[PDB]
Amino acid sequence: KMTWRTTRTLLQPQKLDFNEFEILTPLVEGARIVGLGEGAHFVAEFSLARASLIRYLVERHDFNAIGLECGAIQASRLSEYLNSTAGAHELERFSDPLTFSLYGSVLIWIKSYLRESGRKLQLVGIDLPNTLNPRDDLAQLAEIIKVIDHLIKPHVDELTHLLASIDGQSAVISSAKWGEMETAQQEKAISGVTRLKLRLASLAPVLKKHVNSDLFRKASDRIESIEYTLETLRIMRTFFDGTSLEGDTSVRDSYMAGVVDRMVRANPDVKIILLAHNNNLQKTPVSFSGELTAVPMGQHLAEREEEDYRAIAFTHLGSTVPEMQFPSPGSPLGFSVVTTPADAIREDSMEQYIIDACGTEDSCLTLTDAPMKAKRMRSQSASVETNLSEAFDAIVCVPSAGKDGLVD
Repeated sequence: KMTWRTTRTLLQPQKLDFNEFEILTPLVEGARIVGLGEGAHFVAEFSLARASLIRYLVERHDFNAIGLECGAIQASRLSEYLNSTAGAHELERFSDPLTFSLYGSVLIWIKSYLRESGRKLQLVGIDLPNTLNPRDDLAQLAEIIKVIDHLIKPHVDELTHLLASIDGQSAVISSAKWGEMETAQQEKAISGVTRLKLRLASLAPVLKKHVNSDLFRKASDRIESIEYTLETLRIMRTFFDGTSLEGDTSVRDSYMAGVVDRMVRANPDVKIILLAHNNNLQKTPVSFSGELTAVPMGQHLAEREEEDYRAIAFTHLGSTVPEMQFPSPGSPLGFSVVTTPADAIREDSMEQYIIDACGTEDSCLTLTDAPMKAKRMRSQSASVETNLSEAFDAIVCVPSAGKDGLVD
């Protein structure tokens, strides 16, 4: 049998009992990276649970950064939203549609939580621009290299003209405008980025020596972002083209793995809460039917020799779940979020053990530290099949998954 604990206050950030969460201190001990999952995007109970566990990890375990599925320039605008107590400091002016929908309630809660608690937290973007629009990365790169390697400002500029066509506000719309370029131009862009990355890597010893050592670090981060953005656009154009080779979806997660890895050693004092989907936080291959859909970011991260990565998945016992529907014409993001039947709970489901251990009407929290018949877990409206004792450290379960209010 397992270690479980009913947590009644879990869905109430304001009125929280931290003793309910003492179950988590064994695995939060000597961890520097902990992922707060979500069985599906856009779920209100999952934002509530995320805020409560954020407040727990912060106030009892000194976590000082939050990782988001947004590019690092998106994240720096969110940190402007956070610290600004100025007039009309609304989130709609420091976020984009998809960021707003994925993270809105959490971000509003966090802004008001740090203004009411004096604590300060470091927002970090661990993802590509979640719009897959490379313009910001390209423009900031051009501004850095004009100082540290002006001789290849032309190429950068031409690159941004070559990619100016990629202005979507979602992954799918920029994907569609990427499939609209003829392939000679796609290849021109990809090869030009690889050439840039190699010149910069090779000149590093002298480019570090101009202005500040950190401008080269930022230029390399921007180039990494762009390279993986273009390769995600390609991989996705082939997903809706039937040329999608098994496993390609691992690429974006690998980027995020790298981004987390490279940052945590660089600032060895950072304890980072990660807000990312269950499939990204997972530590084993993501498989819905036995195929290898992706190596998740967390599998890479579990290979960190320091063994200080923990993954806490979030799931629910509800009958419905918000689900993304493609396409949704006219919708700002090229998809819509519709209430759809969750995947059925079966005898090999984590959720069926949750029913048979905690009940159906109080949120639950358990360790995976025990052999178990549970092979499966809800993800979006489908399910993943995996060893759940090695895919996640913990499992938070809530009775139901309702659409978070502010997504539209």
